[PDB]
Amino acid sequence: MVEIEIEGRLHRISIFDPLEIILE
Amino acid sequence: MIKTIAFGRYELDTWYHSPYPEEYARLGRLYMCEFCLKYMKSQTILRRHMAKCVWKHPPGDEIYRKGSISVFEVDGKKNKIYCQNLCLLAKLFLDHKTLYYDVEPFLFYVMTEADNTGCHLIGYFSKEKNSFLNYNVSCILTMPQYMRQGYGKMLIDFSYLLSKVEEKVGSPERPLSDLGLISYRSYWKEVLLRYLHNFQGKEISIKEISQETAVNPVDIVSTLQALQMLKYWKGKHLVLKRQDLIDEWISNKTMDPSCLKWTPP
Ligand SMILES: CC(=O)SCCNC(=O)CCNC(=O)[C@H](O)C(C)(C)COP(=O)(O)OP(=O)(O)OC[C@H]1O[C@@H](n2cnc3c(N)ncnc32)[C@H](O)[C@@H]1OP(=O)(O)O
Ligand SMILES: [Zn+2]
Repeated sequence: MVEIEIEGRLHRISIFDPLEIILE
Repeated sequence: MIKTIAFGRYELDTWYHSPYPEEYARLGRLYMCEFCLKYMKSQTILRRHMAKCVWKHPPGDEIYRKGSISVFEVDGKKNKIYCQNLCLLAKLFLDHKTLYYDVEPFLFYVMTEADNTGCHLIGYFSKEKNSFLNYNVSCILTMPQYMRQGYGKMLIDFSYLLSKVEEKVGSPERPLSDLGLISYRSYWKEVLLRYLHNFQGKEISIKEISQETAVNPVDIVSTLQALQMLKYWKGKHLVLKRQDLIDEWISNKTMDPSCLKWTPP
């Protein structure tokens, strides 16, 4: 886990979970 | 106090005080052998020294060679005096270097450029032999004459290349100077955009990317965010593949891994 900010929001993300690579 | 140093054919302004003996530190100029890094008081002394000095490159072992571009691995226990001179030399261009005197626990990776007089110093990085924090660089520097030509990037790259080959992941020792941060961002962004360009799957873990680049997860996440590539959704995080950026990202200023010949010490 690791913490940061996105679009005015606090977030927390796994470094082991697969993240959907996405486009639009 | 020291404002300038003669280094080979260059005359370089210093940015910072560095703790040379006051015997030397009270002069304005300082005369360095570009090959063994002995410091001297005058041109005429330097000149006699160059007549006696047999060195045409750094001690240690040459573990990278691609034409005129080398890297040498120098052991601070085996070349205590050369490594100290190099730490002193570097403090002239760093705000803060943690260590000067005690170079025993370090390896020094000295990048050079060869011409018909010898292998000239472009820059270096230092590495703890055994870092509790898994830092793969302690201090890194490209010499003033060589700054902004892509060398620092090759150096950084080469640090993570040693990391791959040791099967470790690494990061530079905190804190980063501002030029250090600018340089590591540019590197990391590039590693990331390269990775995604070649990756074809629908998902990755930060860890997979770290295992492949030897870059530290927090450094990856940190760069994704700088790139505004981390998005949020439903209740999960996504990586946004910015093609504008990848195609933005597409002079022999690269480190070629087939030109490494190395066993971890
Ligand atoms: C953990 C540590 O050791 S932190 C301490 C780092 N060391 C220092 O601060 C010592 C002084 N600094 C240095 O020696 C150098 O600035 C280094 C080693 C950090 C970088 O060396 P360079 O050879 O100039 O870097 P290089 O030419 O590869 O460029 C790296 C990137 O930084 C950018 N850059 C370099 N210098 C500057 C600058 N002065 N201003 C803005 N950008 C710069 C370049 O544009 C390039 O990025 P880009 O590709 O995105 O265009
Ligand atoms: Zn010499």
